[PDB]
Order: sequence, then structure tokens, then C-alpha cells
Amino acid sequence: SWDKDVYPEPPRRTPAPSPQTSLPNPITYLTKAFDLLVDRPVTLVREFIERQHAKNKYYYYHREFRRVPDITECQEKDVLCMFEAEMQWRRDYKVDQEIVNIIQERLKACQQREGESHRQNCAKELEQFTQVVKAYQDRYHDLGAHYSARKCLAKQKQRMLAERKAAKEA
Amino acid sequence: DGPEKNYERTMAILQIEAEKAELRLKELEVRRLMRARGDGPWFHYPTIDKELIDHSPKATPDN
Repeated sequence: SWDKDVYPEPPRRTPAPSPQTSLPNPITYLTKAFDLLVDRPVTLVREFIERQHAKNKYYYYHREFRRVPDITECQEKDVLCMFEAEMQWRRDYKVDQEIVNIIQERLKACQQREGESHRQNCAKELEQFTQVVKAYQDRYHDLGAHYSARKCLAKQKQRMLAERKAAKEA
Repeated sequence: DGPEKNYERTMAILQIEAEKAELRLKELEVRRLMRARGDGPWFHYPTIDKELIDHSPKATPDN
């Protein structure tokens, strides 16, 4: 239904019931009523619908954008090359937003799932979220509403020069 | 329309607009040089036409 590698879930461990009482558990009798009254008729309706979908099977595809030269390879004021580099950079910018969203959802699901032990059991998800947010911040933060590949490249070069200067200082 | 049509229609628009913008900047430079030097078709202010001169021998020799 979805890629378990992209949205992982640890193996589930529900303990077997060990009733130490004699009163019946009302939640077991409500589960059977739910399965009998709610689940089964719902399942039957869905099975009818899926049979119709089987009769008429057609496909859609995930659009693949071929890579084009980056803005670094574009000559100044060459709009035709700049246009394709700029449009590609915008597509990558949008994809990176959804990468951060994926990692944020991993983190949030872990917090709810681990319950009272989340501070210790979600360290990996927190670490991965911390790193991706840093990388995203380096690429795209502080560009402004009129952001572009040019302004992103200028930000990168400013950071690269500072790093080069700090390397010499050490 | 579809993305490919709009995308490649945009490149056609950009090419025309960039060609025009370059030509606008060049006409300004051409106009500056022609006006400054007077060596082109534009800013050619007329001088007296030499076909009005009479070259026949005159009433006196020295001319």
C-alpha cells in the first residue's frame, strides 16, 4: 500500500490476553458485534466495488524529468539555458520540501508510537530530522520570496568561501 | 494544454524577448557612435552638392 522502507514501522508486539477475572470483558463482545454488524457488510460492499474495478484496468505513470544543465553551467544573461536550469531548480526545491515532510512524519509517528518512552526510543528519527533540516536550511533559507537558482548559487558560494577561509585559519 | 507545450512555448517567448532586448541595447550604442562620428547613414546632415559647381573657363584665368 506504501513503501515500508520510506515509511518504516517496527514489528508490532501485542500481548496475548491473560484475564485474571471472571466478569466478561464487554470489549470482546463489542468487537464481535463490530465485526458482525460494521466490518462484514462494509467488506462486502468493497468487494463488489473492487470487482468492477477489475473489469476495467487502466494505468497512470509517474512523470520523469530528465536532467538538464545546472545554473552554474549557464552563460550570463542566456535566458534559454537559464530558463531550463531555473525550472529544474524549482522542481528540486519542491522535492526537497517533500523530503523534509517525509522525515518530519517519521519523527511524529515515532513520538506517538513509542509513548512514554519516546525520548529514548526516537533518537534515530530525531537525528535524521536534525540533519536533513540543516541541509535544507543551508540550501534554501534566507533566499526571499523572489528566490531563484542564481540567488541559491550566490548563497552557496558565500558559504563555500567562508569554509575555505576557516580551513586556512586552521 | 499540458506541461510540454507551455514549457516550450515559454522558450519561444523568451527567445523573442531576449533577441529584442539585445537589439534595443545595440541600437543605443550604434546611435551613440553614428552621432558622435557622423560616419553612418543616421545623423547625416547635408553639405553643399558639388554638382552645382561650374567648371567652365571663366572670364578671368585665376580661379
